[PDB]
Amino acid sequence: EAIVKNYPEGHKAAAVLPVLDLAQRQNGWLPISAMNKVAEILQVPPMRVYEVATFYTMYNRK
Amino acid sequence: PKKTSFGSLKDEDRIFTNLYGRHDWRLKGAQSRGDWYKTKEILLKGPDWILGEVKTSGLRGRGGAGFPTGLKWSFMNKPSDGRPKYLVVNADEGEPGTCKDREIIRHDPHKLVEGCLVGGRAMGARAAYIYIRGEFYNEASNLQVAIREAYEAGLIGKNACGSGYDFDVFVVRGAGAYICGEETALIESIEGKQGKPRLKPPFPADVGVFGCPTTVANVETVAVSPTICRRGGAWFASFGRERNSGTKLFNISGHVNHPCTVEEEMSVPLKELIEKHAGGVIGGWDNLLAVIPGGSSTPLIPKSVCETVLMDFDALVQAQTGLGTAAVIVMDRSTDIVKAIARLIEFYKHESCGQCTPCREGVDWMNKVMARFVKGDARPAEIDSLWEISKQIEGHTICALGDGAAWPVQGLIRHFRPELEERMQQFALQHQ
Amino acid sequence: TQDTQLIAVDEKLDITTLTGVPEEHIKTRKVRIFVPARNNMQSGVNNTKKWKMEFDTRERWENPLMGWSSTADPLSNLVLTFSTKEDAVAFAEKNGWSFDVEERKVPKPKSKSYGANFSWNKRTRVSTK
Ligand SMILES: Cc1cc2nc3c(=O)[nH]c(=O)nc-3n(C[C@H](O)[C@H](O)[C@H](O)COP(=O)(O)O)c2cc1C
Ligand code: SF4
Repeated sequence: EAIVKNYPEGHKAAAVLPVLDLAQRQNGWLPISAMNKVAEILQVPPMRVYEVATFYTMYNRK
Repeated sequence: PKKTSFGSLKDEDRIFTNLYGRHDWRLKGAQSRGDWYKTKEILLKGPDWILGEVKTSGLRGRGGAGFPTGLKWSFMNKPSDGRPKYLVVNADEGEPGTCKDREIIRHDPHKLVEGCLVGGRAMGARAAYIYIRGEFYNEASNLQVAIREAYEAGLIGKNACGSGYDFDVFVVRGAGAYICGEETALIESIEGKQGKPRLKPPFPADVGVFGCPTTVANVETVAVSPTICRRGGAWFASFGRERNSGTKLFNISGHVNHPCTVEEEMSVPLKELIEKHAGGVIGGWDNLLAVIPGGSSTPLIPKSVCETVLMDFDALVQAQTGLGTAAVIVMDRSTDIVKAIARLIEFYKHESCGQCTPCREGVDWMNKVMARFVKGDARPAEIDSLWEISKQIEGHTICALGDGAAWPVQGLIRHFRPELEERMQQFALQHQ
Repeated sequence: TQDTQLIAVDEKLDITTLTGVPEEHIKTRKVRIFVPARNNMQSGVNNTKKWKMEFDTRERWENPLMGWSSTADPLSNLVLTFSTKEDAVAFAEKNGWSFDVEERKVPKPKSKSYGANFSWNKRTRVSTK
């Protein structure tokens, strides 16, 4: 919630990277369920979260 | 009257006085070191005066390209059409050899915060977005501690410094991409997409992050500004030569007795830097093989060129290289230069975002070719092909990563073709 | 305009009796005058520039021996090309072929803006690139 309010209304897809990083810092890595959870929380398409997961090398998809 | 040897900067005229973190980096220490001094007056002088002093200083981009800062920041002087305006400080620091931004964000973070305030006021921006690389977790946390103190002291936020200006500073960590140092790729990484750069004819000053007018600036460019506005602008211009003005942070790494980060007056001879600050190359200056002057994108120069070169944009452009980020990576004569340049090309292959055909396919192609060049498994008629392929990537990509991959190859082919052909002939002799 | 013994003639040119075409393949045929559509598989527009005259397709059956496609239509493959619609209709009229001609369909001009992909408050903003 604190992360989401850092960006203007109508542009909260700008929080995919830090929310995914929080998912990784809690779980340890990113199972596909975490990607789907982030997509649900930000109402972005899951494929958009998949792209960010597979593009940035700091995301542990294993 | 005029200077002819631009070196031996004193401690008094050094901007980043807490460069080694030997003094307090928090607000109390930063204030005693001159920070956040009369910032209300600097803001009240107005954006026009701040931009005028940034132009007077002749300051250029400290994150590579080196575009003049005052002119770039003035693209935001236009009136508002309803959309917000943002300052986006670039703290990605992905360039190999470069670790200068890392040193400000953790040992002088209040410099960065107050530079954000002064610049954003100059561009008339409501908030600053500092995009730091995700690998700098401790530096990002130090920066956010500094931001918290600036907020609690009333220097940022509502009625910032007593000027009536409302300014916010948000830190947004990266997630492991070097392409996210590129300004528009950084913008789109802030917006929660893949870090792919945008086509430029829509400029960030019109359509930037969230589609709003933005200026993307390097950490050092932003951080020097409060000292630029508070010290005179003419004072900054009295350092270095014309055009390329001021002082710069230098990262000396590689085959050096004392690899270090130092602040030296601009237009300093590379020799003076390497010997006085870095302690010289191991084995002495006779043992010098190349030196890469401005980070991995800038092509190497040989010892002959590096013998009497000056460290500024124009002097290094004369030497068929660039100043880049002022990250000098020196190599002694015990170095496989083909292996080093192949390693750099491999880095660029690993960092290509894959969006556009020339970078995506050609940098991979050049990595494949350069890997062979280390073994000698090639014919000498492939060197000219490598040159032509690099020129096919250069000037044909969306962003400058293709250019910064093609340039190390060209700088290797330009000064070390005999070594490449010697390796190829040795391989031909071993494998009949 | 020249000494050729200019003789008055009607402006309904009819060369059907001189073409040698059998009478069945004049009155009963129906030609189509059109600019061919762009093949949607490619984005090249170089085949949509000239006017075409094609005859109506007749029966093709299967050859009992080999299973080939047989025909009794001499005009199954006849395709004429023209620079303008007017030339095609004049050629069809003097040859006595009933025709239907359709207007050339060209792409309408479109407003392309790369900067729209990053709109601050419009739906034209893209979620991926
Ligand atoms: C591949 C690539 C990586 C870059 N990385 C950085 C970086 O880490 N830090 C930076 O300040 N500029 C970086 N830049 C340069 C920026 O795109 C931009 O030109 C600069 O930040 C503008 O601010 P300045 O004029 O103050 O340098 C990079 C450029 C490219 C093409
Ligand atoms: S040059 Fe490389 S990194 Fe830059 S946009 Fe093209 S493919 Fe991506």
